[PDB]
Amino acid sequence: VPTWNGFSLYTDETVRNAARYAYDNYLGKPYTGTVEATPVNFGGQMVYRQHHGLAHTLRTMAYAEIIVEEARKAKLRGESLKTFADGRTLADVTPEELRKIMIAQAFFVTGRDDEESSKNYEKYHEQSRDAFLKYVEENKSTLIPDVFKDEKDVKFYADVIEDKDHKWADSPAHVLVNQGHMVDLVRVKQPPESYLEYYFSQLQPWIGSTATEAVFATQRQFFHATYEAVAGFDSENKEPHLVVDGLGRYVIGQDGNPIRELKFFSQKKKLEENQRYMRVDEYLKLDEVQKRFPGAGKKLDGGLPGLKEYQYLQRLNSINRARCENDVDFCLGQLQTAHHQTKITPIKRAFQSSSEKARRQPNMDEIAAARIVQQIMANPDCIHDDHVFLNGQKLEEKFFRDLLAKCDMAIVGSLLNDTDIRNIDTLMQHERNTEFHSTDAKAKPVKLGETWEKTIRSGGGVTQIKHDLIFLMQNDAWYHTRVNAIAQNRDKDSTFKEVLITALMTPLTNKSLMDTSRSPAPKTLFRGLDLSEEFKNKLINQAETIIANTTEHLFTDLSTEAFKQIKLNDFSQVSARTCASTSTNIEVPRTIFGSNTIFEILDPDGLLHPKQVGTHVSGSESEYSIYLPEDVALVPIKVSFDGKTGKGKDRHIFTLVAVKSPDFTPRHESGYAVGPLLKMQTPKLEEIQRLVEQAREEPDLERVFNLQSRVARQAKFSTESGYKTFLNEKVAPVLEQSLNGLLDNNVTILGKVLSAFPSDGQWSAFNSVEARQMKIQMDAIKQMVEKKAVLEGQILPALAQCQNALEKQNIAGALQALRNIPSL
Amino acid sequence: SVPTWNGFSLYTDETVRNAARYAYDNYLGKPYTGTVEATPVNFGGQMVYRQHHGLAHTLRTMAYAEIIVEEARKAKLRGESLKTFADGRTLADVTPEELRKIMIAQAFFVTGRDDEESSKNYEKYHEQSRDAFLKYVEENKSTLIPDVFKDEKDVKFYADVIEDKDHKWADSPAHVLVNQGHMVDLVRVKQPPESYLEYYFSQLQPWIGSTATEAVFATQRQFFHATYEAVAGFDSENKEPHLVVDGLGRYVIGQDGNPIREEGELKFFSQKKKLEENQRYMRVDEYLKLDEVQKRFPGAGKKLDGGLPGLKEYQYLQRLNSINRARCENDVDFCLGQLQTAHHQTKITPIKRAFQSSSEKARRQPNMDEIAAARIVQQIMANPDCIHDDHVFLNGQKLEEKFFRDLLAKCDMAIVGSLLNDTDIRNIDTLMQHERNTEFHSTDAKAKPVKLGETWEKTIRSGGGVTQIKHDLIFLMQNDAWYHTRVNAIAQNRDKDSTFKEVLITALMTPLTNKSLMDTSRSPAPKTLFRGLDLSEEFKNKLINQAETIIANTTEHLFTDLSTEAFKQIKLNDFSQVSARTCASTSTNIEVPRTIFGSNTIFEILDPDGLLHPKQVGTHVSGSESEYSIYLPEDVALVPIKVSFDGKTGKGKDRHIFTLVAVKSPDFTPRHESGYAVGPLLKMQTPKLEEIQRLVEQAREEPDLERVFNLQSRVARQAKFSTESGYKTFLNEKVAPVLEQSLNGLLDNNVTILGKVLSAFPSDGQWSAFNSVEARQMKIQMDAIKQMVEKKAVLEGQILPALAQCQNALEKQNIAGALQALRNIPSL
Amino acid sequence: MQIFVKTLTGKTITLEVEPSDTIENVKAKIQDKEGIPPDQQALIFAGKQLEDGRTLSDYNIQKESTLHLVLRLRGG
Amino acid sequence: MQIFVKTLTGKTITLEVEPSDTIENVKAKIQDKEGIPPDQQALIFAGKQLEDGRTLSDYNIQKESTLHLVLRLRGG
Ligand SMILES: NC(=O)c1ccc[n+]([C@@H]2O[C@H](COP(=O)([O-])OP(=O)(O)OC[C@H]3O[C@@H](n4cnc5c(N)ncnc54)[C@H](O)[C@@H]3O)[C@@H](O)[C@H]2O)c1
Ligand SMILES: NC(=O)c1ccc[n+]([C@@H]2O[C@H](COP(=O)([O-])OP(=O)(O)OC[C@H]3O[C@@H](n4cnc5c(N)ncnc54)[C@H](O)[C@@H]3O)[C@@H](O)[C@H]2O)c1
Ligand SMILES: Nc1ncnc2c1ncn2[C@@H]1O[C@H](COP(=O)(O)O)[C@@H](O)[C@H]1O
Ligand SMILES: Nc1ncnc2c1ncn2[C@@H]1O[C@H](COP(=O)(O)O)[C@@H](O)[C@H]1O
Repeated sequence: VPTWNGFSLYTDETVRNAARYAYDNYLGKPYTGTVEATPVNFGGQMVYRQHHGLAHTLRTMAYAEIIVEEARKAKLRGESLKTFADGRTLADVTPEELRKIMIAQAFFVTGRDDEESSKNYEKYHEQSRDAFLKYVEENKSTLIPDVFKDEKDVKFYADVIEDKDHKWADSPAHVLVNQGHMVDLVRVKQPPESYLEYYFSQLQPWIGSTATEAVFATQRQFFHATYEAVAGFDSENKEPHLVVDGLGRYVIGQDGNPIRELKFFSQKKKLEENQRYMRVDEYLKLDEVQKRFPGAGKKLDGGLPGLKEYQYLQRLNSINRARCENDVDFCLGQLQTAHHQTKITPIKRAFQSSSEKARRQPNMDEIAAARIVQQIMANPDCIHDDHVFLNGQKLEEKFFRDLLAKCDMAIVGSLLNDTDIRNIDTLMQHERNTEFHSTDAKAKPVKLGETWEKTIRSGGGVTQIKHDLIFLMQNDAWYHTRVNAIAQNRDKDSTFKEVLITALMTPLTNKSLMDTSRSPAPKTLFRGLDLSEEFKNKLINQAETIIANTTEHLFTDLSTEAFKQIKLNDFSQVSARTCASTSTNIEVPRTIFGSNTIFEILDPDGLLHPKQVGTHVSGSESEYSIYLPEDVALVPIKVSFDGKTGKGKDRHIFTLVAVKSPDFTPRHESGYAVGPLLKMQTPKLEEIQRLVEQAREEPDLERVFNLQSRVARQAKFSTESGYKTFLNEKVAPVLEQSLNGLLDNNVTILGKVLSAFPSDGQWSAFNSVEARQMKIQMDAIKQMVEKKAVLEGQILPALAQCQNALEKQNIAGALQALRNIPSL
Repeated sequence: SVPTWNGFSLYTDETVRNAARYAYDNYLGKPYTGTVEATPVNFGGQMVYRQHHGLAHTLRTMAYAEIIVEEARKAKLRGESLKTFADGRTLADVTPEELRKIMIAQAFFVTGRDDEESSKNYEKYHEQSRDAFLKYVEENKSTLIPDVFKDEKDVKFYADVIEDKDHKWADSPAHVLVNQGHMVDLVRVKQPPESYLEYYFSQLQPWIGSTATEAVFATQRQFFHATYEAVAGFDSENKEPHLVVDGLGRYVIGQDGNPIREEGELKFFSQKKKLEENQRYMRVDEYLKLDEVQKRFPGAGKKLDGGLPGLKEYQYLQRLNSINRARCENDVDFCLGQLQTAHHQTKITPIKRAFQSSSEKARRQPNMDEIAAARIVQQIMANPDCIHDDHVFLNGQKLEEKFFRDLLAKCDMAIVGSLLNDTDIRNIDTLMQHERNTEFHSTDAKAKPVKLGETWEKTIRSGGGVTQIKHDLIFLMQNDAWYHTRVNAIAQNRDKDSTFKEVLITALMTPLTNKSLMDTSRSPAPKTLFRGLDLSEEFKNKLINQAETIIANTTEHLFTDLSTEAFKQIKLNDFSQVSARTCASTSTNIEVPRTIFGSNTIFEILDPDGLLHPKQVGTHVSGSESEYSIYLPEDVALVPIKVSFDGKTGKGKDRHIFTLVAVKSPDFTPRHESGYAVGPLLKMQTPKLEEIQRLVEQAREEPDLERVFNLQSRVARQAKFSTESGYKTFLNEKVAPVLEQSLNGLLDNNVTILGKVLSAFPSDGQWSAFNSVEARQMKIQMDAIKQMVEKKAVLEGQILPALAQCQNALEKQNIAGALQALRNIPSL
Repeated sequence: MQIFVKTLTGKTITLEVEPSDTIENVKAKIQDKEGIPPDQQALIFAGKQLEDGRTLSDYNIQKESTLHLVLRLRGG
Repeated sequence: MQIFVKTLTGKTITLEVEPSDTIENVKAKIQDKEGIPPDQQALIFAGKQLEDGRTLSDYNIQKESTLHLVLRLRGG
């Protein structure tokens, strides 16, 4: 199956001119014959040829187009289509060949003088051929050979129009023109089931059942778009079956079964007792019919859903009907909108729907990541070359690539504030000489922080900073190429600082865009890429597989297969994870940057939330940034060859539709960001470990001994009597006791030797130099002993009791351990 | 060139005392048959016939001979040059045998007196004294000749000395000793004192030297006190007239104002001589200030108190009239006892003058490191699992060999033993079990190794209670040489090739043995002990030299204190160490070291001031070793006062007896750096505070924020569907806000938020309104959320700030604010 | 040597240069000919954006080559 | 062969022995003649204490040598 070139009934100029000429000179011209020569009227506008006029012709052309589309899809799925003499299938019809087909179709009915069917068939198609060749001759310049290769080409298609010998199945041209006109009949004819089943019989061999179902479903959408009534279909209808070839009937007679040679019966032949015609329902319940028609047991509603019978009939007599029958551009517009819609409704039929168009609210790890980015932003001193060191925890390259890979960085950006924006300048300071590397290895390294201050940053308030950041992204390829490559995890040889900067800047950039964009979101954007030939070929295969397994249907819903192949072949991630650059003007990616791949992104349901980049005066890039929501897929609906680049490479345009569904959500294990944040919130508690460090200080016994030795020198010869009775009995024993108390750290000894220390008035009894000197040293020893008995006898038992209450869930007793301290 | 004395003494030789007894029995104690002062007198009711020239006087003269020879020998050992006789000998060369003969002669020197006549009957009285001597020799010819006197011509030599025919008072050592022995006594009688003291000093001084002479006359005044004789003063500034004693004359100062000197030479003046007008006598004050007298007499400018120090003049006179005076004058044994005690004290008082004094006889109180060492010993004892082969590992510290050798070297292990208890004693059995096959080695290399613990269990230990253990330990010490020789060598830091375990056992069991001894000994401390040693000839001779230097540089004095030289020589030559640092074995019976063990060295250790604190070892039945153990105090030295040659051992080597006196002084204290034991104990007691560090480990545990966020989703999905009327308006109204606020509080660590959402959690009664399975499920979940919030609000909002402020208040020494921080915690 | 810079608005602007010229030079040229402030100019050749300071020869833009210029401004 | 053990109390004990006699045995002989239980006996020769188990010839005690005997008991 070859790749199409984007040729379409709705955009080719030659085919539209052919339709105008056919309309101008024939259709819409009062019938010169008898039968239904009388015009009819819609909303005040007159249509001369109601049934075989312009809308019918344009529909025939549209049917040929979708028949080729669905034929190609079916050959790509592996179906075996009916072959012609060449061995070709309808799938092998080329764009040029189809243009010739449709041009013939435009004249296929122009040769009618009235609406007579039974007779005048030969004559009317002779007149159609004469019209066709007149048109060819009068535009021979334009037409030949560019459209038609030569005069014999023209006679081939003229021969198909003449239809002398009814060679309906000779070639693709014969099949497409005749069955193109045939499919339109499936409107007027009652009863519906019989006719729909018959026309279905005749199309089915050439394109397959799936394709035929898609053709007739699209057909009813075309009827709606050109204001033609749409019948119902009832598998259980009890009217009699109509044998379409010969307008006959089937019977059963005596024998319970139906009469078989099935035996054809004319309607004029009247037969025996208790013999009756076969009904519609029993015809559709025969096995031969079920095996070739999936209509059994099914029913379809007539009219339009949501429309009252009065409202539907009112819409059918609108002036838009006459606009369709008289205005080529208007009718082609209607058909084009229907055709485009039939490529989207299967896609959304295949996945669960969502009523919320906005991004979800944050999950726990996005909140934690937002906090970690605010803290890094707040203190850039924590950024080293190797790793980030914040509140005693160490985050390396892997952690930040995990944030870029698992967090919605836009949702993260929605949790940052104007202070984080303002701190961009400080972080830049700190990274004044950090070198960024473009992904172009011939580009010089460019310091970051420096350049930011030198060339980018322009003063002002926070909004000005936001614009400056957005400008850095829009303008500095040495920055945005590294940043995008890292965010999408497709970078080579990046420094840690580059990874970190990307991790910090992606959410902050998203915040700047969200806060500053004022535009209502455009619904068509274009994104250009320069891909390798192999990668592009992979994307083409995946897109063609998705498209070939997305089909409309009447009776047999294959949504499950569309779901399966879309998840096998999705390439949404090529536009994900980063602030992706797009333009509303296809010429930005096609002509200015020379991309060989162009994504035409369609967002009719407004799910991409693009945001405006810079200003969009004439001559600007008309740039918007997309940060693809986690649950939106960009599903391909068309792949077209667009010519070649300035460098000679092939260029393709992928048309993608944004689709939001819980089915597209990724599954990520939680905790990657909450954990490190929790490690950061654990207290240093250094006053406690210095309480422990002072709780392990050895007592200064030397001081103690010194005082008792001095007490000894002065406690042996003092001519004054009471100073020595005081010295031996009241001071030396306290130094005894105390020295042993400190030595064994027995708190019982110390707690009561406290009471044995002499008072200041006891010491004041002696006014000598050494007596006061001693009282000061005794006081210091008393402070030592007391603090020691207080620590090991009161405070640390309290802290142990409190702790033991904490491991036992007894919080109130834990506080009681602190407040109800027992005295010594 | 001084031979070692053999222990001969006036106070222990039997021959000399027999001669004194005979002299008294026959002549001295008999009444005077002459005229002048023939009348007997009375002391306390007892009669003395010869008061001035009786028994006490004779015994004193002999005592003077002994001290004159002693000080002569000391003076030649110091390097002094003494006056020689014709043969070339000095008084220092007098032998014990010769001194015995001299003393026997001295005993009769006055027996021939008929009364106290001086000027008239000198020839007759000395002829009668000579006859008394020869009578005694004749009646005892059997015992005395030839063993004491070699023949009759020897005897006639000493009889000739007694006769004193030709006043040849300086012909021989016998002449000098007998005449000046009798002369030295002359002192008590004569006033003025200074003149007499100077003259006798001048006649002894050439023969023994000034140092020696000073020692003689000082000891002399001590003998006077011990025999109840009055002691005069001495005043260099006395203004009495000088008495020229040689001739009982005068020196005169004329009108001109100078002493009358001959053609120079002071010339003698009779006291009867006519005196020129305004001519005057030389006073004592002027005599002692002449240059010739100062060069030969150090009494100038000095003064001495009379009587006894500490005694009132009235009680001094009361003491002089005691009955003990008559005992001295009539009882040979009593008087020799008095003199012996005085003589012995004059060898101690110089020693104690040379060093700082000490008032307390007890061991000092424990220092820091002894207390710590005692604790480490109790801990090793209670938990012997800590003893390895190279070290002890106790409470996270590693004590190696030298730590325990440091304890052995720097601690008074007796003081340490005083800090142990009966359960450490009881724990000896456990220690011995742990050391069942630890092998001890005698210092005798011909002995085989013994296993310590095994021998303890199978041979030494006898059951019973603690006291029995103490006795068993003491018995191990007393009885097992493979143990005590190693232990002693290690304790004294003189061991070769000891194992770590031998050192440790020594360090542990020296204090434990001391405790056993102090706890069990009851005997009163003996004041003479004997310790025997088998020393090499090199080492013994070194000790002999050191002791003789010390003794020769310890002298009594009157005017010239040489204490500084005694201090210098004692500190150069002290060998107290060879008796230190261990539980040293001694006996009260000299025959134990001399005869049972055959020691060639015997220390006669004397402890008159009770400073050694010996303890009884074993039993003291007859035939036992009468053993006591001494652990020498750090500040007590055993100072030598005498060295005697005592004969030969059973193996033929020379045996010597060193007499040592224990002397306590701060000067003998050693200086040791503190901390050798205190340090490791303090490092053992640094507290492991695991309950505190698990309080902080609980303070750093992360809250389950994912659980609160998931719970918000469950409140939401359970909120979408109603159940109770109303239950989901309750969820939207009262629970989802609390979960939001809790999450926001936990996202930050704002304790204000968590503290107020704590009050915002709905009550149990509000939840009692709903009875669904999901309602009760959710109240369980909400309880868990509230517990989470509560632990963070209490720790971060109340407890941890309280501990931070408490810490800050103690780090500013504000203990009152420190407790204030814990008990004055405000509620949220 | 002469080169042409083409715009999105359609006009084709012709410039006189030689390879030793920088791009500072080229946007100054374009300003003199069209009144286009140089900080608004973004110049692209064969898909790559050209940087101030570096010369025309460095990017191998040779005679008769076509550069593309787009206006690029800060928002607000 | 005969040896004499001399005591502190003055007595001289004469024993007839043989060089291969142990010291246990010698103390047993002393017990038989003077009634002194061997557990109280401490025998010394030339300054050295003799140990049970070893023979008289082991200590080189020969004819008419003199040993010394002291009583040695535990306290209490
Ligand atoms: N349509 C557009 O691409 C477009 C539109 C308007 C403005 N711009 C401007 O272009 C610059 C940004 O250019 P950009 O967005 O083309 O660069 P961006 O970083 O996507 O990367 C450009 C090139 O990187 C490679 N690349 C990108 N994604 C890849 C993937 N998923 N797998 C493999 N290769 C991949 C391709 O070569 C791609 O052309 C800015 O000046 C921007 O304003 C571009
Ligand atoms: N030594 C005695 O007078 C004495 C008294 C009573 C009992 N004992 C008994 O003797 C045994 C104890 O014997 P000990 O006290 O001779 O053992 P010890 O360990 O004190 O000494 C044994 C030998 O070591 C040498 N020695 C000791 N100290 C020395 C030193 N400082 N420098 C050089 N050599 C030194 C000497 O040869 C000494 O005789 C026990 O049975 C004990 O009951 C001995
Ligand atoms: N089975 C068929 N296959 C192809 N074309 C058909 C078929 N039936 C009808 N047509 C086309 O429709 C016209 C027939 O209409 P009718 O004559 O009403 O059957 C013919 O002109 C054919 O062009
Ligand atoms: N200068 C002296 N040298 C030696 N002996 C003396 C001296 N003076 C006195 N004596 C002794 O004392 C006795 C004399 O007593 P008197 O005559 O009072 O001096 C004499 O026998 C001597 O034995």
